[PDB]
Amino acid sequence: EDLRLHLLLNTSVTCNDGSPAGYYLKESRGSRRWLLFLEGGWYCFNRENCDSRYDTMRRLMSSRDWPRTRTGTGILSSQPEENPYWWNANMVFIPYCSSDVWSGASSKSEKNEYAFMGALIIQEVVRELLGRGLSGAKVLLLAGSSAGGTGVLLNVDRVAEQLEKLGYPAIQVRGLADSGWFLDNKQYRHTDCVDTITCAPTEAIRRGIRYWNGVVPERCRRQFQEGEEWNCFFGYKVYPTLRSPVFVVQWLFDEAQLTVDNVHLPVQEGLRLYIQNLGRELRHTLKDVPASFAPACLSHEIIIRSHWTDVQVKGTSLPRALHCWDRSLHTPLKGCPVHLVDSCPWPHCNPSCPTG
Ligand SMILES: *[C@@H]1O[C@H](CO)[C@@H](O)[C@H](O)[C@H]1NC(C)=O
Ligand SMILES: C=CC(=O)N1CCc2ccccc21
Repeated sequence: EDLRLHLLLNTSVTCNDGSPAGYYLKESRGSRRWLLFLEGGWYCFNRENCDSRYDTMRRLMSSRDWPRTRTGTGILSSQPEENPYWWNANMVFIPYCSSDVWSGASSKSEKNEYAFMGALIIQEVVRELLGRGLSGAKVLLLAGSSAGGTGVLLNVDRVAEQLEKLGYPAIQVRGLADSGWFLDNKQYRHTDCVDTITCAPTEAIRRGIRYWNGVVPERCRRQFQEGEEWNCFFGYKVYPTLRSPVFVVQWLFDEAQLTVDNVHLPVQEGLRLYIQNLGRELRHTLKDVPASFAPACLSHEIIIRSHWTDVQVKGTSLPRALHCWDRSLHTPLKGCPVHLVDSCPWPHCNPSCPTG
């Protein structure tokens, strides 16, 4: 139980219900590497569905019941056996308690039952960590899984700008977005947005942005303009606008993508074609992403799983690819690839896929 909880000293930066947000920290004296990981867990976008989430997913809306410690797993593990990549780094786990894909900047108030402060939580965590050793960092890797991976895309450049403005231009800010690269594609079976389950991701995010006072990266906002900021929650649209180096990890047949597409797994021709087209579209969107790891598996999330080391693309594991990425950020490297996208067209055509 190696990461210790710290509730934010600025108690105006809150989870959904107004309880203080916070972070779990395990310091590594002498390491100048800092890993800040954003937890995922869907989102909520109106009073009704946020109230339901508060009943049965309350740890994602409140810190009242958080434990004092958490065990670092996967990329957050301090054991080289489990984490060949960054086992000696300073480790930070930032719980997702804002239900806003890390985009919100609204407090609970007279007019707001809930606070959606995801973007401000990240900024406040960074601020308070500077006094705890982050001021001496050489690399700050902002990582995250699922909604936390999308949160990396939405926030990495803002962290970079924050540190620049605070007078720390020597900290190299980078992003690692795991399972947060979604497509705004056609559902396999269609449903107009009449309730939570029928509301497709583009519509729910459109509503959420207004409900959360959600913010997106500035260059992306300037491209899509007012009322169209939802586009910036989709990796293939926001990524080209980002200045910080971002490594993208994405299963080609992500289970959350399939869920929002209304796919539930003998597969007949229509569904077969749909699934193959999804993998091909995902592969297409990553063709010009130089640092990426995209295995042909039906799964969801990878970086904080204890067996994250098992999967390989073209014989290279994700910890190796991330190490090669580090070396590239010191022309391609002999035997140390950073762009690893499967080309086989069906889930589990890669033998190293998670077994489930
Ligand atoms: C606390 O956080 C809020 C929201 O980000 C900010 O407006 C305020 O300046 C912060 N106060 C302090 C003392 O850091
Ligand atoms: C796993 C759920 C999730 O996090 N989803 C689903 C679709 C989407 C679009 C943008 C950002 C996040 C998400």
